[PDB]
Amino acid sequence: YKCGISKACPEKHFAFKMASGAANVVGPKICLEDNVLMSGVKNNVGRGINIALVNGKTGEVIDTKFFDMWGGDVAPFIEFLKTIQDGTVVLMATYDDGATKLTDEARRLIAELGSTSITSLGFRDNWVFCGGKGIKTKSPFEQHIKNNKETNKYEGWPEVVEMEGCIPQ
Amino acid sequence: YKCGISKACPEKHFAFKMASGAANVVGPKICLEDNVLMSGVKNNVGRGINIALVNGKTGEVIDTKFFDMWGGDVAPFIEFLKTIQDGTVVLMATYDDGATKLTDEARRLIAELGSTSITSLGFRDNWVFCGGKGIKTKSPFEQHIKNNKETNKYEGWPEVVEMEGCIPQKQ
Repeated sequence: YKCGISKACPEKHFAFKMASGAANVVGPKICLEDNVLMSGVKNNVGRGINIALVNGKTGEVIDTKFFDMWGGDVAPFIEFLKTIQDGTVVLMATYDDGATKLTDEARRLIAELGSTSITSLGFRDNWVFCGGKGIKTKSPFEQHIKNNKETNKYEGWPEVVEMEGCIPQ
Repeated sequence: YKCGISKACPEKHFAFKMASGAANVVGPKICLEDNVLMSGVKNNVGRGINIALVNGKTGEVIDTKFFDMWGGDVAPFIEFLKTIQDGTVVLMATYDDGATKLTDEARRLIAELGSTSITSLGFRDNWVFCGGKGIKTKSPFEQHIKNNKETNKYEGWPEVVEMEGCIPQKQ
Protein backbone atom coordinates (compact mmCIF):
# COMPACT_ATOMS: atom_id res chain seq x y z
CA TYR A 1 0.00 0.00 0.00
CA LYS A 2 0.88 3.75 -0.40
CA CYS A 3 3.42 5.06 2.23
CA GLY A 4 3.64 1.44 3.53
CA ILE A 5 0.38 1.60 5.56
CA SER A 6 -1.62 -1.43 6.92
CA LYS A 7 -4.99 -0.89 5.12
CA ALA A 8 -5.91 0.73 1.74
CA CYS A 9 -7.42 4.21 2.14
CA PRO A 10 -11.08 4.71 1.02
CA GLU A 11 -11.87 6.60 -2.26
CA LYS A 12 -11.01 10.38 -2.34
CA HIS A 13 -8.54 10.05 0.61
CA PHE A 14 -4.76 10.70 0.84
CA ALA A 15 -2.63 7.93 2.39
CA PHE A 16 -0.01 9.09 4.93
CA LYS A 17 2.69 7.65 7.25
CA MET A 18 4.78 9.80 9.59
CA ALA A 19 7.29 9.37 12.42
CA SER A 20 9.09 11.78 14.77
CA GLY A 21 12.88 11.80 15.15
CA ALA A 22 14.83 9.36 17.36
CA ALA A 23 16.71 11.49 19.95
CA ASN A 24 19.24 13.78 18.11
CA VAL A 25 20.41 10.86 15.86
CA VAL A 26 17.63 9.86 13.35
CA GLY A 27 15.54 12.54 11.63
CA PRO A 28 11.72 12.47 11.33
CA LYS A 29 9.91 11.07 8.26
CA ILE A 30 6.77 12.40 6.51
CA CYS A 31 5.24 10.43 3.60
CA LEU A 32 2.02 11.26 1.66
CA GLU A 33 0.53 9.29 -1.32
CA ASP A 34 3.71 7.06 -1.50
CA ASN A 35 5.90 10.24 -1.85
CA VAL A 36 8.57 10.93 0.80
CA LEU A 37 8.02 14.63 1.69
CA MET A 38 10.62 14.94 4.52
CA SER A 39 13.35 12.52 5.79
CA GLY A 40 16.99 12.21 6.94
CA VAL A 41 17.86 10.52 3.59
CA LYS A 42 16.22 13.45 1.66
CA ASN A 43 18.37 15.76 3.91
CA ASN A 44 15.51 18.30 4.36
CA VAL A 45 14.97 17.75 8.14
CA GLY A 46 16.50 19.34 11.25
CA ARG A 47 16.12 20.00 15.00
CA GLY A 48 12.72 21.43 16.02
CA ILE A 49 9.33 21.21 14.27
CA ASN A 50 9.41 19.73 10.74
CA ILE A 51 6.42 20.93 8.67
CA ALA A 52 5.10 19.75 5.29
CA LEU A 53 2.33 21.76 3.54
CA VAL A 54 0.16 19.73 1.13
CA ASN A 55 -2.58 20.84 -1.34
CA GLY A 56 -5.84 19.51 0.15
CA LYS A 57 -7.34 18.87 -3.34
CA THR A 58 -4.44 17.32 -5.37
CA GLY A 59 -2.20 15.86 -2.63
CA GLU A 60 0.90 17.62 -4.06
CA VAL A 61 3.57 19.26 -1.83
CA ILE A 62 3.41 23.07 -1.49
CA ASP A 63 6.44 23.57 0.84
CA THR A 64 8.61 21.75 3.45
CA LYS A 65 10.34 23.68 6.28
CA PHE A 66 11.95 23.01 9.67
CA PHE A 67 12.20 25.51 12.55
CA ASP A 68 14.74 25.13 15.38
CA MET A 69 12.61 25.32 18.54
CA TRP A 70 15.69 25.00 20.84
CA GLY A 71 18.34 27.37 19.43
CA GLY A 72 16.35 29.27 16.79
CA ASP A 73 13.96 32.23 16.48
CA VAL A 74 10.17 31.65 16.87
CA ALA A 75 9.29 34.79 14.74
CA PRO A 76 9.94 33.15 11.25
CA PHE A 77 7.96 30.05 12.41
CA ILE A 78 4.93 32.22 13.48
CA GLU A 79 5.23 34.08 10.09
CA PHE A 80 5.24 30.67 8.26
CA LEU A 81 2.12 29.50 10.21
CA LYS A 82 0.23 32.73 9.29
CA THR A 83 1.00 32.30 5.53
CA ILE A 84 -0.82 28.88 5.45
CA GLN A 85 -3.84 29.27 3.11
CA ASP A 86 -7.29 27.56 3.20
CA GLY A 87 -7.45 24.03 1.75
CA THR A 88 -3.94 23.07 2.99
CA VAL A 89 -3.14 19.79 4.84
CA VAL A 90 -0.48 20.48 7.54
CA LEU A 91 1.84 17.62 8.68
CA MET A 92 4.13 18.33 11.69
CA ALA A 93 6.85 16.13 13.29
CA THR A 94 9.40 16.81 16.07
CA TYR A 95 13.19 16.17 15.99
CA ASP A 96 15.29 16.35 19.23
CA ASP A 97 13.17 19.21 20.75
CA GLY A 98 10.24 21.19 19.34
CA ALA A 99 8.90 23.07 22.40
CA THR A 100 11.54 25.31 24.18
CA LYS A 101 11.11 28.38 21.87
CA LEU A 102 7.29 27.93 21.48
CA THR A 103 5.16 30.93 22.54
CA ASP A 104 1.43 31.20 23.42
CA GLU A 105 0.85 32.66 19.89
CA ALA A 106 2.70 29.72 18.18
CA ARG A 107 0.75 27.13 20.27
CA ARG A 108 -2.59 28.94 19.50
CA LEU A 109 -1.91 28.90 15.69
CA ILE A 110 -1.10 25.13 15.72
CA ALA A 111 -4.20 24.46 17.96
CA GLU A 112 -6.33 26.28 15.28
CA LEU A 113 -5.06 23.65 12.75
CA GLY A 114 -6.71 20.91 14.88
CA SER A 115 -4.03 20.18 17.52
CA THR A 116 -4.90 19.12 21.11
CA SER A 117 -1.33 18.15 22.28
CA ILE A 118 0.55 21.39 21.21
CA THR A 119 -0.65 23.27 24.39
CA SER A 120 1.13 20.68 26.62
CA LEU A 121 4.22 20.08 24.36
CA GLY A 122 7.34 20.17 26.56
CA PHE A 123 11.15 19.85 26.30
CA ARG A 124 12.28 16.84 24.14
CA ASP A 125 8.68 15.42 23.82
CA ASN A 126 8.06 13.44 20.60
CA TRP A 127 5.04 14.59 18.57
CA VAL A 128 3.41 13.82 15.19
CA PHE A 129 0.36 15.69 13.86
CA CYS A 130 -1.71 15.93 10.68
CA GLY A 131 -4.17 18.82 10.60
CA GLY A 132 -5.19 21.61 8.27
CA LYS A 133 -6.75 25.00 7.53
CA GLY A 134 -10.13 24.90 5.76
CA ILE A 135 -10.25 21.07 5.63
CA LYS A 136 -13.43 19.13 6.53
CA THR A 137 -12.67 16.51 9.24
CA LYS A 138 -14.44 13.11 9.30
CA SER A 139 -16.62 12.34 12.33
CA PRO A 140 -15.36 9.77 14.91
CA PHE A 141 -19.07 8.79 15.43
CA GLU A 142 -20.05 6.41 12.61
CA GLN A 143 -21.06 2.71 12.53
CA HIS A 144 -22.05 0.72 9.41
CA ILE A 145 -23.17 -2.96 9.01
CA LYS A 146 -23.49 -4.21 5.40
CA ASN A 147 -26.44 -6.23 4.10
CA ASN A 148 -24.76 -9.65 3.65
CA LYS A 149 -27.00 -12.78 3.33
CA GLU A 150 -24.19 -14.95 4.70
CA THR A 151 -24.09 -13.26 8.09
CA ASN A 152 -27.49 -11.34 8.25
CA LYS A 153 -29.17 -11.83 11.69
CA TYR A 154 -32.65 -11.39 10.09
CA GLU A 155 -31.56 -13.09 6.76
CA GLY A 156 -33.17 -10.38 4.55
CA TRP A 157 -31.65 -7.60 6.73
CA PRO A 158 -28.50 -7.28 8.94
CA GLU A 159 -28.46 -6.80 12.75
CA VAL A 160 -29.17 -3.43 14.50
CA VAL A 161 -26.14 -1.09 14.53
CA GLU A 162 -25.71 0.74 17.90
CA MET A 163 -23.54 3.73 18.87
CA GLU A 164 -22.90 5.88 21.98
CA GLY A 165 -20.49 8.71 22.84
CA CYS A 166 -19.82 12.35 23.82
CA ILE A 167 -20.16 15.20 21.25
CA PRO A 168 -17.94 18.27 22.05
CA GLN A 169 -19.94 21.48 22.79
CA TYR B 1 -26.37 7.98 33.13
CA LYS B 2 -27.82 10.20 30.32
CA CYS B 3 -29.29 8.24 27.31
CA GLY B 4 -28.38 5.03 29.24
CA ILE B 5 -24.66 5.16 28.27
CA SER B 6 -21.99 2.90 29.92
CA LYS B 7 -19.59 5.71 31.07
CA ALA B 8 -20.46 9.34 32.08
CA CYS B 9 -19.58 12.10 29.57
CA PRO B 10 -16.92 14.72 30.50
CA GLU B 11 -17.59 18.50 30.90
CA LYS B 12 -18.76 20.51 27.79
CA HIS B 13 -19.93 17.31 25.98
CA PHE B 14 -23.39 16.13 24.86
CA ALA B 15 -24.24 12.50 25.75
CA PHE B 16 -25.82 10.46 22.93
CA LYS B 17 -27.07 6.92 22.21
CA MET B 18 -28.45 5.85 18.83
CA ALA B 19 -29.50 2.66 17.04
CA SER B 20 -30.63 1.86 13.49
CA GLY B 21 -33.89 0.02 12.78
CA ALA B 22 -34.30 -3.78 12.99
CA ALA B 23 -35.33 -4.95 9.46
CA ASN B 24 -38.76 -3.39 8.56
CA VAL B 25 -40.18 -4.21 12.06
CA VAL B 26 -38.52 -2.01 14.78
CA GLY B 27 -37.82 1.68 14.14
CA PRO B 28 -34.50 3.45 14.85
CA LYS B 29 -33.82 5.36 18.10
CA ILE B 30 -31.93 8.68 18.59
CA CYS B 31 -31.31 10.01 22.13
CA LEU B 32 -29.32 13.15 23.12
CA GLU B 33 -28.77 14.54 26.69
CA ASP B 34 -31.29 11.96 28.13
CA ASN B 35 -34.00 13.25 25.67
CA VAL B 36 -35.50 10.79 23.15
CA LEU B 37 -35.36 12.72 19.84
CA MET B 38 -36.65 9.96 17.48
CA SER B 39 -38.15 6.46 18.16
CA GLY B 40 -40.91 3.98 17.21
CA VAL B 41 -42.72 4.74 20.53
CA LYS B 42 -42.54 8.53 19.77
CA ASN B 43 -44.03 7.62 16.30
CA ASN B 44 -41.74 10.10 14.44
CA VAL B 45 -39.67 7.48 12.51
CA GLY B 46 -40.11 5.77 9.12
CA ARG B 47 -38.42 3.85 6.28
CA GLY B 48 -35.24 5.49 4.93
CA ILE B 49 -32.84 7.94 6.62
CA ASN B 50 -34.05 9.32 10.00
CA ILE B 51 -32.38 12.70 10.79
CA ALA B 52 -32.29 14.74 14.02
CA LEU B 53 -30.89 18.33 13.92
CA VAL B 54 -29.44 19.57 17.26
CA ASN B 55 -28.14 23.04 18.33
CA GLY B 56 -24.35 22.58 18.72
CA LYS B 57 -24.21 25.07 21.64
CA THR B 58 -27.30 24.22 23.81
CA GLY B 59 -28.00 20.58 22.86
CA GLU B 60 -31.68 21.33 22.11
CA VAL B 61 -33.58 19.80 19.14
CA ILE B 62 -34.05 22.01 16.05
CA ASP B 63 -35.98 19.52 13.83
CA THR B 64 -36.57 15.75 13.25
CA LYS B 65 -37.36 14.32 9.78
CA PHE B 66 -37.34 11.01 7.89
CA PHE B 67 -36.94 10.53 4.12
CA ASP B 68 -38.03 7.35 2.31
CA MET B 69 -34.92 6.27 0.38
CA TRP B 70 -36.76 3.24 -1.16
CA GLY B 71 -40.14 4.56 -2.40
CA GLY B 72 -39.72 8.32 -1.91
CA ASP B 73 -38.26 11.35 -3.72
CA VAL B 74 -34.60 12.34 -3.09
CA ALA B 75 -35.26 16.07 -4.02
CA PRO B 76 -36.92 17.08 -0.63
CA PHE B 77 -34.09 15.24 1.24
CA ILE B 78 -31.37 17.17 -0.74
CA GLU B 79 -33.36 20.42 -0.02
CA PHE B 80 -33.43 19.51 3.74
CA LEU B 81 -29.63 18.83 3.76
CA LYS B 82 -28.94 22.26 2.12
CA THR B 83 -31.10 24.10 4.75
CA ILE B 84 -28.82 22.82 7.63
CA GLN B 85 -27.19 25.91 9.25
CA ASP B 86 -23.69 26.31 10.80
CA GLY B 87 -23.27 25.07 14.38
CA THR B 88 -25.73 22.15 13.98
CA VAL B 89 -25.08 18.55 15.19
CA VAL B 90 -26.57 16.09 12.64
CA LEU B 91 -27.65 12.58 13.82
CA MET B 92 -28.64 10.06 11.09
CA ALA B 93 -30.04 6.49 11.41
CA THR B 94 -31.35 4.01 8.80
CA TYR B 95 -34.65 2.05 8.89
CA ASP B 96 -35.26 -0.86 6.42
CA ASP B 97 -33.32 0.80 3.54
CA GLY B 98 -31.66 4.20 3.28
CA ALA B 99 -29.61 3.90 0.05
CA THR B 100 -31.72 3.00 -3.09
CA LYS B 101 -32.87 6.60 -3.89
CA LEU B 102 -29.50 8.21 -2.87
CA THR B 103 -27.81 10.24 -5.64
CA ASP B 104 -24.17 11.50 -5.91
CA GLU B 105 -25.39 14.96 -4.70
CA ALA B 106 -27.11 13.44 -1.59
CA ARG B 107 -23.99 11.32 -0.72
CA ARG B 108 -21.67 14.37 -1.21
CA LEU B 109 -23.76 16.58 1.17
CA ILE B 110 -23.73 13.87 3.92
CA ALA B 111 -19.94 13.30 3.35
CA GLU B 112 -19.45 17.11 3.93
CA LEU B 113 -21.06 16.59 7.41
CA GLY B 114 -18.19 14.20 8.30
CA SER B 115 -19.41 10.87 6.86
CA THR B 116 -17.00 8.23 5.46
CA SER B 117 -19.53 5.33 5.05
CA ILE B 118 -22.29 7.23 3.07
CA THR B 119 -20.31 6.86 -0.25
CA SER B 120 -20.50 3.01 0.07
CA LEU B 121 -24.04 2.78 1.63
CA GLY B 122 -25.97 0.04 -0.21
CA PHE B 123 -29.43 -1.61 -0.26
CA ARG B 124 -30.71 -2.54 3.27
CA ASP B 125 -27.35 -1.67 4.99
CA ASN B 126 -27.71 -0.51 8.63
CA TRP B 127 -26.02 2.83 9.42
CA VAL B 128 -25.74 5.27 12.36
CA PHE B 129 -23.89 8.60 12.14
CA CYS B 130 -23.34 11.72 14.23
CA GLY B 131 -21.73 14.61 12.35
CA GLY B 132 -22.26 18.33 11.86
CA LYS B 133 -21.98 21.53 9.77
CA GLY B 134 -19.64 24.45 10.59
CA ILE B 135 -18.40 22.89 13.87
CA LYS B 136 -14.60 23.00 14.41
CA THR B 137 -13.48 19.49 15.41
CA LYS B 138 -9.95 18.64 16.62
CA SER B 139 -7.88 16.34 14.30
CA PRO B 140 -8.04 12.50 14.74
CA PHE B 141 -4.35 12.33 13.60
CA GLU B 142 -2.15 13.20 16.62
CA GLN B 143 0.33 11.16 18.73
CA HIS B 144 2.40 12.54 21.65
CA ILE B 145 4.92 10.97 24.06
CA LYS B 146 6.22 12.96 27.06
CA ASN B 147 9.97 13.21 27.85
CA ASN B 148 10.43 11.32 31.16
CA LYS B 149 14.10 10.44 32.00
CA GLU B 150 12.95 7.48 34.13
CA THR B 151 10.93 5.78 31.34
CA ASN B 152 12.74 7.18 28.22
CA LYS B 153 13.85 4.52 25.67
CA TYR B 154 17.00 6.58 24.86
CA GLU B 155 17.43 7.92 28.48
CA GLY B 156 17.83 11.58 27.41
CA TRP B 157 14.98 11.33 24.85
CA PRO B 158 11.71 9.29 24.63
CA GLU B 159 10.89 6.63 21.96
CA VAL B 160 9.86 7.47 18.34
CA VAL B 161 6.17 8.29 17.93
CA GLU B 162 4.62 6.78 14.72
CA MET B 163 1.28 7.47 12.95
CA GLU B 164 -0.67 6.47 9.79
CA GLY B 165 -4.12 7.30 8.36
CA CYS B 166 -6.36 8.69 5.57
CA ILE B 167 -6.79 12.47 4.98
CA PRO B 168 -10.10 13.40 3.20
CA GLN B 169 -9.62 15.04 -0.24
CA LYS B 170 -11.20 18.54 -0.58
CA GLN B 171 -13.85 18.89 -3.41
